[PDB]
Amino acid sequence: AVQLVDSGGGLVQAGGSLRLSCVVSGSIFSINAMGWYRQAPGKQRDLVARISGDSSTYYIDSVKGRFTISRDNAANTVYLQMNSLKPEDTAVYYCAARRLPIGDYTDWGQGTQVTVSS
Amino acid sequence: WKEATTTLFCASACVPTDPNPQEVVLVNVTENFNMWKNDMVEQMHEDIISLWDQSLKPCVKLTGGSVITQACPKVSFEPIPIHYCAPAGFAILKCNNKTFNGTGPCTNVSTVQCTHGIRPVVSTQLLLNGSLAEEEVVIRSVNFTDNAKTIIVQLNTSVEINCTRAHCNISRAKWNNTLKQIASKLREQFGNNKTIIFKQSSGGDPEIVTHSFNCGGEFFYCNSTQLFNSTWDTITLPCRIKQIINMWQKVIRCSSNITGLLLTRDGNESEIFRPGGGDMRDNWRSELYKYKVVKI
Ligand SMILES: *[C@@H]1O[C@H](CO)[C@@H](O)[C@H](O)[C@H]1NC(C)=O
Ligand SMILES: *[C@@H]1O[C@H](CO)[C@@H](O)[C@H](O)[C@H]1NC(C)=O
Ligand SMILES: *[C@@H]1O[C@H](CO)[C@@H](O)[C@H](O)[C@H]1NC(C)=O
Ligand SMILES: *[C@@H]1O[C@H](CO)[C@@H](O)[C@H](O)[C@H]1NC(C)=O
Ligand SMILES: *[C@@H]1O[C@H](CO)[C@@H](O)[C@H](O)[C@H]1NC(C)=O
Ligand SMILES: *[C@@H]1O[C@H](CO)[C@@H](O)[C@H](O)[C@H]1NC(C)=O
Ligand SMILES: *[C@@H]1O[C@H](CO)[C@@H](O)[C@H](O)[C@H]1NC(C)=O
Ligand SMILES: *[C@@H]1O[C@H](CO)[C@@H](O)[C@H](O)[C@H]1NC(C)=O
Ligand SMILES: *[C@@H]1O[C@H](CO)[C@@H](O)[C@H](O)[C@H]1NC(C)=O
Repeated sequence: AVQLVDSGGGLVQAGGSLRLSCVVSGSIFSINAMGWYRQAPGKQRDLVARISGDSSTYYIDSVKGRFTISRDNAANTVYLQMNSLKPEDTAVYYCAARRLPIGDYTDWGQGTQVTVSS
Repeated sequence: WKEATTTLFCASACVPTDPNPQEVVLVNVTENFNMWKNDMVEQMHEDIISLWDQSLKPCVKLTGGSVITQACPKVSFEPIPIHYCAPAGFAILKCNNKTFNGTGPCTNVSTVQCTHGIRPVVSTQLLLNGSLAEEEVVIRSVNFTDNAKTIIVQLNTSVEINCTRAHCNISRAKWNNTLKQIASKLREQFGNNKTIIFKQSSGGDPEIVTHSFNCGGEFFYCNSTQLFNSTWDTITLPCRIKQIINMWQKVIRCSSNITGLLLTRDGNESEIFRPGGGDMRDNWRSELYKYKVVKI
């Protein structure tokens, strides 16, 4: 199987930057796409960003220009750099990975809390 | 006789079976089924993930402190029917009500040692090469009042989808009649005067807003917008072939039967429905709904 660990979330102020890390371990050589979902208490999930095996990416319109997803091969990590953070970014973020060639994600992390004040 | 979870074995690695099976209806017996808490779905999801991982195993080489992408013979034929079979001390109950909604008591229940030949087909939005429903179209959900809970649709007339490389082809007449059937079935559960609206998926990631599948060893993503643009000569769906690349390792035509759908409801006087789901446990659950495992 696969184990994902989310980290990086915390308290920052509006206009600050954060760097969430998703560390990957186990039978990881079948992952063809990872991503970041976020959920705030009382709302539905939100796929905010995703990277594929061919290094193509997707971002929702709310984060286009402020967020960047990238891959660290030497560390088996996936980074989500969050810039120009807004109060509307406060939620629990989970990293996810897909081990099937298509469909929704198959593996999920424990989540990390991102909060920002104004 | 009680409900239980256990590891079924498989049959066609897997063990031989069916030189002559035997179905047996248990007379005067009604049994409660719940397709949404059926651990057979979890077992089959795990088995399919392991199937894909094993199919990818020969494309890697363990040289030095890493795994490298290698040879990879492309045409790796995946879908052959498998049967899940109860081990000693267990038995698989099978519902036979042709309009069973999956959650409730089946009055006509038979007993089997193995399920039917299930085709593990990985696809999104559309359910292909699956089983058909007798007489009527069936819709199934844990809670129709609860939107974002996936809606599994089983047709009775399959629709031919002929794809080549890169597009797919569906007849407008057959699909029109199919959509009319689905619309009436949804009117039954959501309101008679309520109007049904079919619109494109409400996501964003092009990996989930399309109908994706495996067509002859290559993976196709097809824009299915022409199918969900209705309110209640030949449709050519544009497609792109995407190459699956495993992130962490170091450096054409096919015809199918559309037999089902996966929908999600919005959330007025109307109801909007959009192709959704994505989770393959609902793909397998669309076929394992009429089964359950019990301990004797
Ligand atoms: C099934 O129900 C009928 C009711 O008419 C009963 O007469 C019959 O004995 C039942 N079958 C068995 C095997 O008990
Ligand atoms: C119960 O289902 C079996 C399997 O299709 C069928 O042969 C039988 O006629 C059914 N019984 C009733 C009463 O519908
Ligand atoms: C399925 O049909 C049975 C038979 O009436 C019913 O008891 C059950 O509530 C139905 N399931 C639903 C409505 O989710
Ligand atoms: C398929 O089911 C619908 C009910 O939704 C019915 O009107 C139609 O006649 C059925 N088709 C066939 C070929 O039996
Ligand atoms: C279905 O969801 C509604 C809320 O939309 C709730 O009131 C109802 O109790 C739910 N029913 C079941 C069986 O979960
Ligand atoms: C697919 O091909 C079969 C025969 O090859 C034909 O009967 C069917 O109408 C075709 N469907 C489309 C959409 O072209
Ligand atoms: C297709 O369905 C529409 C309703 O959405 C209907 O008006 C039209 O007559 C149908 N076409 C055929 C050929 O049945
Ligand atoms: C599909 O085509 C329609 C119309 O050209 C367009 O609005 C939609 O964005 C397309 N979807 C994809 C996934 O290409
Ligand atoms: C459906 O089955 C046909 C033949 O049985 C096969 O050629 C086709 O690839 C299958 N489609 C999928 C999506 O597996």
